[PDB]
Amino acid sequence: QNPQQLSANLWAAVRARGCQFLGPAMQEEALKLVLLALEDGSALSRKVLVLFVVQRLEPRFPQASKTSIGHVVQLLYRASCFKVTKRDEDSSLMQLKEEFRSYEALRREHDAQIVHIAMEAGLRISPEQWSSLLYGDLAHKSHMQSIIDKL
RNA sequence: UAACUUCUGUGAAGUUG
Repeated sequence: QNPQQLSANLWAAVRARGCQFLGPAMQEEALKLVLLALEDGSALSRKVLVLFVVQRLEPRFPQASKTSIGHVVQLLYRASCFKVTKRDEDSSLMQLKEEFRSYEALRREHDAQIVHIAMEAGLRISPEQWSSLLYGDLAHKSHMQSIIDKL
């Protein structure tokens, strides 16, 4: 496959899982807001986490909605980033696992989950293309290479 | 990379196009 087919097939696979990558700038800001809410160990319902993030992104990002931010939260959920507390007959509460309570750690797990989805879908994407896809530059090749090699 | 809505989702369904 050419780069364009790889990209389209990747986002199809991500979306098929109820997840979304919103673009490099917006995704970064969304993840920073998840941290802002959860880095201190607060236990939020999925609904309240999404509200926290959406409200802060809406001024800058017309893409921001409960739907689009929900997709980002789902990506982190699928990546096992949350300690989930079940409550009988009620909404579960979510905390960030202690190991993911910094941007570097959370972002790495996020990126690894998208690479994992690519692998699930049979897509072989170079570190160069990964850097472009997830960061909009070619400066994150070594980072993506590390993720690929640890997967 | 269809948008949105509901939902306790390693995910579902619905509305619109």
